[PDB]
This record gives sequence, C-alpha cells and structure tokens, in this order.
Amino acid sequence: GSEDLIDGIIFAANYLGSTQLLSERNPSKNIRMMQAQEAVSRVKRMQKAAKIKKKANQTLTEVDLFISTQRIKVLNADTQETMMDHALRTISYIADIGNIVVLMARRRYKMICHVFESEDAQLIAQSIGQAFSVAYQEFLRANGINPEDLSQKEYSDIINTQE
Amino acid sequence: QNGYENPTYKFFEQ
Repeated sequence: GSEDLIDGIIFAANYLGSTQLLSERNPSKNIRMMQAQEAVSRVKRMQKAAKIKKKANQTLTEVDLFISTQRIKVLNADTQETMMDHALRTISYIADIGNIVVLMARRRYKMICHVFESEDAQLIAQSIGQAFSVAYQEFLRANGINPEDLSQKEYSDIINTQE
Repeated sequence: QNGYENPTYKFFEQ
C-alpha cells in the first residue's frame, strides 16, 4: 500500500540533455518553476543547435527512469548503462509542465537540471513526488518521529486548536 | 505546471 516505490518503478522517457545553474538555500516552489523553465529553454535551444549540427551529416536519447525512496537514476534505454544516479535526498524539485519532465539535484549552491520528455511526464512527476514524501516520511520515522502517522494527526490538531 | 519539493532535501540539505 506504499511498498510500491520503496522497491521502485521505471518509466520510459526521453533525455534531451541538461543544464547547470545557481540556487541559494531555500528559494520557493514558485521561483523554482521559473529557473526550471529557463533550464528547459537552455536545452531546447541547445537542441535546435544540436539538430542543425546534424544537417552536416535523432538528437534526443531514450531512457528509463528508476524511481524510489532511495534514489532516482537514469539509464540507457538500450545499453541499460547508468547515465546518472542521484540519491533521492540530493534531489530537491521536479516538475511536469507538458510532456517535459525536469528535475534538479545537488551537483556534488550549484544545481544541475536534467530535462526529459515523456507522454507520461504527468504521471512521472507525480511518482517522484510520492517518493519524496514516502522517502521523506521514512527519512522521518527513523528520526523517532515514529509518530509520522501521528505527526499529521498532530499538525492538524495543532492548527484548528490554533484558533 | 506543477513542481514538488523534497521535504527531505529542503531539510537536512538547505
């Protein structure tokens, strides 16, 4: 009933490339959708230039997306070779505007944004989301907040009882 | 136009 993504799942997507940028501790799910949007234009424009580079001779790449409470790693839809692997905690934000999924993790103030394309972009972001919390909640229960279940039957009775 | 943040990241991390 939750074990689903602790093991993980895999979605077929399309990697377009990446783009590195600068962030500062704690921005905003509002200011992030911005940077995220400029991280997509970066690579879209980088792709048009990519295409053209092919005239002097398609340009994207097929990948699988492994999603879990542990990590989120991209692999070769063909060679099945890892192309990148980020432990979930190092991933801070993802978004699914249109069939374009973008996620950004800490490149180990210097973030790196990966840009993929998937007719399931929708479904895809949602999952990462659950992982985020499922992972989060675990990355919460282990800290003695065993009352993680309780802490929500608390973050509520700590809000109405706050009137 | 939906984006989610990692409670876990925006935690120990930042």
